[PDB]
This record gives sequence, C-alpha cells and structure tokens, in this order.
Amino acid sequence: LLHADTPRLVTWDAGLCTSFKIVPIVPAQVPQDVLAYTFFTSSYAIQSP
Amino acid sequence: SVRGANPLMFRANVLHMLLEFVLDNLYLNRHTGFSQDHTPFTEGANLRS
Repeated sequence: LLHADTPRLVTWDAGLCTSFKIVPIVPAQVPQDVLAYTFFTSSYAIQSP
Repeated sequence: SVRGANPLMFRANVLHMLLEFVLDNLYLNRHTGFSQDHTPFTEGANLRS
C-alpha cells in the first residue's frame, strides 16, 4: 500500500472548455419563411447556436 | 337518350361551364413557408413547402 494522502493533480475533461452558458429569460416563438433544410427526400431541422 | 347531348344547346352549355371554371378559381394565393434545399440539381434554392 501507498498510505500517503496524495493529491490528484492529473485530471481530464472531454467536454467543452467553457464556464459561461447562455440562457433564455423570456421565451418566444416567431413565424419564419424557412422551416428546414431538404435533401432529396430527406429533411433536416434548423438548430441554432 | 341518357348518353348524348343536344348540339343546339352546346354553346349555351359551354358558356356556363366556363363560368364555373372562373367562379371555382376565385381565390387568393396563400403564402406558406419554404425549406432551403440542397439537392444537387436545385442546390441552394428555397422550395415552397
């Protein structure tokens, strides 16, 4: 055994390196001219950042 | 005879028909949304859905 009260120095994060997040305070839904992207018979929805 | 029309009443009938052809088409064209298409042949066009 290794009894020493050793500190964990090496640690990893596979996620995003950010500490601030943008949130909605007052929701809303508005009409739009374009509703989605289409490819042949397929159709993908619009995802905003 | 059931089948068969009367020739002397042709123009009379035809005219009325044209009348309904118009009446049945008296509408305003509504604007619906679109979708941005990326099919190779209509690349980047906005097709109305």
